[PDB]
Amino acid sequence: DLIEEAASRIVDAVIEQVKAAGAY
Amino acid sequence: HMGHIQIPPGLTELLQGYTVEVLRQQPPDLVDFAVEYFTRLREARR
Amino acid sequence: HMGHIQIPPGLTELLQGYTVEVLRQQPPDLVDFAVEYFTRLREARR
Repeated sequence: DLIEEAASRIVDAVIEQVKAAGAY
Repeated sequence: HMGHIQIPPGLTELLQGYTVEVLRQQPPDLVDFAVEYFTRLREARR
Repeated sequence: HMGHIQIPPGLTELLQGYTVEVLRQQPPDLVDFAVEYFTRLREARR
């Protein structure tokens, strides 16, 4: 459904920080 | 470096699930629904 | 007139605040933490 697309991008934003916190 | 770790995964599959529950049931108040889901997660296994 | 399906805003803004404290506090288990955060939010709404 469309939720699998909007929920897949929303996660990409949260992980962009939790994973980018132990590097930069 | 053998001593520089601080970013355990797992928050991804967890948050995404919330996106499929809130969109499936579409509750009136997410604040309360939020405490309902996670709180029940404590009884899923550990 | 032109119908379709969309998503309510606020979900991302909510997890964003949670994603922050999760790193600042760096708790051992996020499950119990997630329940302690949303559950405490209710105290704010009267």
